[PDB]
Amino acid sequence: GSSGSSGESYWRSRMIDAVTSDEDKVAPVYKLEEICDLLRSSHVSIVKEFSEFILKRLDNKSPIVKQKALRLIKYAVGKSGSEFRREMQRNSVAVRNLFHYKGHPDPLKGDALNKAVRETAHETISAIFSEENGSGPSSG
Repeated sequence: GSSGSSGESYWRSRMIDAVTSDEDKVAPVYKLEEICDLLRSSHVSIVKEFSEFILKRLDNKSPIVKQKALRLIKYAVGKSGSEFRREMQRNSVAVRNLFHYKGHPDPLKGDALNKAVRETAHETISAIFSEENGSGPSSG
């Protein structure tokens, strides 16, 4: 239009970083939903941008950073829109690649940091390839 495809920003990455930061502590929900808010408020050219910042977090070298994305993703997948859900489907392999993540143990937390990744990825795929009212007739 006036504004068009012309609509990138660097700041949107900072929101994903804020909720994926490198500590044994977790982000509150309200910081997650801000990302979900922007993507509804924003065009496809912005979903593209955002989705990569979220996805490339599974490609990041820490237990924590990954698990944090796996709490964020599903929450936004079931809120944002058509564009965003399929952009997660384009890049879902990275999440899937964590179903059996291990890496190395902690002196106190033991396996818990890496295990927290390894389970949460399943729930994430349960949202990436969610179906519109797709349970109900499911049994077991």
